[PDB]
Amino acid sequence: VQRLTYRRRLSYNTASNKTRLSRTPGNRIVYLYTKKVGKAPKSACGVCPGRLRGVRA
Amino acid sequence: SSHKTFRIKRFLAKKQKQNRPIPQWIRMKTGNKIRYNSKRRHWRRTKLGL
Amino acid sequence: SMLRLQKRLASSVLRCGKKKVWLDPNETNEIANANSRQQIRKLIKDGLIIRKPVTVHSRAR
Amino acid sequence: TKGTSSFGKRRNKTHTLCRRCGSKAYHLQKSTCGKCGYPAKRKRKYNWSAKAKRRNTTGTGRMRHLKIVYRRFRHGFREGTTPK
Amino acid sequence: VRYSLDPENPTKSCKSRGSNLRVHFKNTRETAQAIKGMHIRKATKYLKDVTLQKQCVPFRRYNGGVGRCAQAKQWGWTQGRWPKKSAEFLLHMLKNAESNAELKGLDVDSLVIEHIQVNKAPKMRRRTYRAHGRINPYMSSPCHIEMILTEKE
Amino acid sequence: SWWPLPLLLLLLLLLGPAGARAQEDE
Amino acid sequence: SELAGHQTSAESWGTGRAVARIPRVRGGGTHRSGQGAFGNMCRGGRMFAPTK
RNA sequence: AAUAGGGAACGUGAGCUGGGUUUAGACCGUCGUGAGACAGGUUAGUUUUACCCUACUGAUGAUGUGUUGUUGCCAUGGUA
RNA sequence: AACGAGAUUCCCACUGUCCCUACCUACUAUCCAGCGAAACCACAGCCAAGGGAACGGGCUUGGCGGAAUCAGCGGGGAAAG
RNA sequence: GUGAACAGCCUCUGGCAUGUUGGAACAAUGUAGGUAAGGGAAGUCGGCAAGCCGGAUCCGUAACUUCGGGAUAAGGAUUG
RNA sequence: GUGGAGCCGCCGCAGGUGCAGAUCUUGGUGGUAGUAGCAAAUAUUCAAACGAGAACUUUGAAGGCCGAAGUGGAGAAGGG
RNA sequence: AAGGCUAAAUACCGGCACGAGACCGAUAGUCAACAAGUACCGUAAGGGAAAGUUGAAAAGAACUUUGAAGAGAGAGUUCA
Ligand SMILES: O=C(c1ccc(-n2nnc3cccnc32)cc1)N(c1ncccc1Cl)[C@@H]1CCCNC1
Ligand SMILES: [Mg+2]
Ligand SMILES: [Mg+2]
Ligand SMILES: [Zn+2]
Repeated sequence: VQRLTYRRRLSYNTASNKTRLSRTPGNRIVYLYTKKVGKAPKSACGVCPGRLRGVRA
Repeated sequence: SSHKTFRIKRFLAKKQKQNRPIPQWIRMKTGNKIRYNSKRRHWRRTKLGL
Repeated sequence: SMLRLQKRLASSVLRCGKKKVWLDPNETNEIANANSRQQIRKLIKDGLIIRKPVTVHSRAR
Repeated sequence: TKGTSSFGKRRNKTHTLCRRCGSKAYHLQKSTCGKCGYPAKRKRKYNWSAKAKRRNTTGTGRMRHLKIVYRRFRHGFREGTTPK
Repeated sequence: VRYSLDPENPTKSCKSRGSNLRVHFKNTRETAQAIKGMHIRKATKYLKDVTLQKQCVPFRRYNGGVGRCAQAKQWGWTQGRWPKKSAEFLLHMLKNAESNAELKGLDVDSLVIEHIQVNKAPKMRRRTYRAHGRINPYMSSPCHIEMILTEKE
Repeated sequence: SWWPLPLLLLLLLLLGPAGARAQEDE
Repeated sequence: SELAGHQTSAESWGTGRAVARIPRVRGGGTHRSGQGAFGNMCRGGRMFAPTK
């Protein structure tokens, strides 16, 4: 019910302006700009995808 | 435009300072005939064009 | 007797629209002395600008 | 759809102001100028319009350094300063 | 300033004038003709009843398409209209007329409006907006008015 | 006592003459 | 006058539009925008027999 | 009862309708090397203004009988 | 065959398209307060016949002709563009 | 909220003074919207415009076909 | 009559020497004319206030519409 | 001859200055006698105006009066 707007001066939903939204301690549902999703390293030498483990994606 | 290069808002700052009337003392000098500023720009009738 | 500045600023300190704000046409020149917001917050506590709450939209039917 | 409904899509500029003549004639897509023809070394003037020289010949502006060469001439360009 | 037909007896006659004021000219011409030769405290009570639509004003020369009304028959005419701005500027001037008559020491309840003429002022301009991208002008027509007030005695 | 302003030339754009061409097949 | 009135780019309007066939100046904007250009008839015009 | 012939700028478009004509699209036939053409056939195709004068339909009226009202006369016009 | 704001014919159903128009409402138009343009315009604007550039408003011979105007009208002004 | 729906329609949050003016009256012509007995294209170049049918469930669905279609063909019923 | 600083006869000379028309150029003004018009998106009403002045400004009360693909909230471009 | 220089006599609608005119005298003369290649138009090349005068001296109307003011009516300056 509480319509909420962008906070940065890019008014599109492009590849880098995509978010989540959270509620502050001042209980206004605000609009929070998130990082993109990391991807883990895939193995060398032609094995199936699904990336490595042990490392921080 | 809200995203203006610095050459523009030192071009706009000249065209704001001159949109301003004659002072009333200069219509009392010896030998003038200007009585109102005729280079006054109003922002709807006549636009700068950049 | 222009009250439109006081109508805007009270609606920016009640966190409401222009519709909701402001009862009490008695003290009307008195609130025309209130220009800063730290006079317009004293008038709420004194009871001269109230919230005038929401039109009821009962779902009982 | 030819006239006033299609003057609504005049939203983006083409000619901005040049740096050598200051004309609003610098064509951004071509990066040259309309009056002076900016990045070429000379100054674009033409004899097929005798008014377009009258706007920009010598003697239309300030002449910060020819109001003195005209003045310095009539004494033979001295360097010894003055008596006292 | 200078009037037309400066009055026959300047000792006992008041005068008044207003210039470059924005009324319509045609609505002012044909109401200054209705009171031309009217006693002042009857004309004052007249021009109230013009604005209240209780007593009309006939249009005589300037009546192109002006509709008909029933209060014109007091004047012997078949046309009329009730201009409550035209008859409200020169209602104000009768106040200006009687202000100069008491300053010259005259009984203001004994004056008539001897002379009155309405003539045109320089028309001020603006513009309208017509079909196919043309401009056609709005122009006003302000008026000059002028009255001499003489008693009959 | 404001100074005089505007009153610029109209400079109206030319439009089309005689509307529809019409004419006679004859 | 060395060259009076010809220092102006103008032409006849040509077609109808209920105007005389005198050359008219071009453009828009200013007052002198559609007026009658050169010719002995017109205001601001080259005189007949510009004297030599 | 009879389904007579006409005229009024081949009455009548600031009254309409746009079917056929009579622009630009297009197809077919014939002719032309060709562009194109054809009282040859076909489908698709922007119809502007009246607020001016007169005419006319109505509506107030003006003259003169001192002023105002009531009841009437009929010149002329139409006419089924 | 399917398809088409494609072109043509006919039927069933439906209806003011018609017989034959009628009534109602809305925004107007109309009257009023305030503001108030334009196109157009030799002079202007009553007809019949004759003559004439062979189809007059004006001339000729007749008919005749009372101020000022309001709402409508499309006959004319071989109207205006 | 209804409903299949971000359709349409009524409302809350949030807007707004009805779009460059107001008042009186309810003539014609108009512009936009409705109805109408009996007949049902007779109108008209042409069913132009308008109207009828229109949602769902359960039945029923032909000629023809490139076997995909046709098809929601048509044609009935039911609904609170 | 207005007006306040120049001007004319005769003899010669020299012309950018005379306007009613050019759908003439430029400036000015009329008849038209207080006329066409100020009619797309439903709609305003009462009192109080400041005011010389209130249908239109503000305030309140009431009746309204936009009705979450808004007559709402924020932007990019453009405007300065 | 297939190599070279060189003063005067000559040309000058750009400029820096000048002088004069059987010139034009604010719709003329340049486009410009004045804040003119300025206002303003066009995306841009480019197109591009209208516009002189109070008086000797501003002595440019203090003041009284009706109006909220625009504006008056008295008074005052000056030869007007
Ligand atoms: O607006 C016009 C329009 C109407 C008349 C004129 N004319 N004709 N002669 C004239 C003389 C002076 C002035 N104007 C004139 C010009 C244009 N339209 C239009 N109508 C019919 C034919 C051509 C057109 Cl373009 C549109 C078209 C689409 C539907 N709505 C109307
Ligand atoms: Mg009888
Ligand atoms: Mg002049
Ligand atoms: Zn440049």
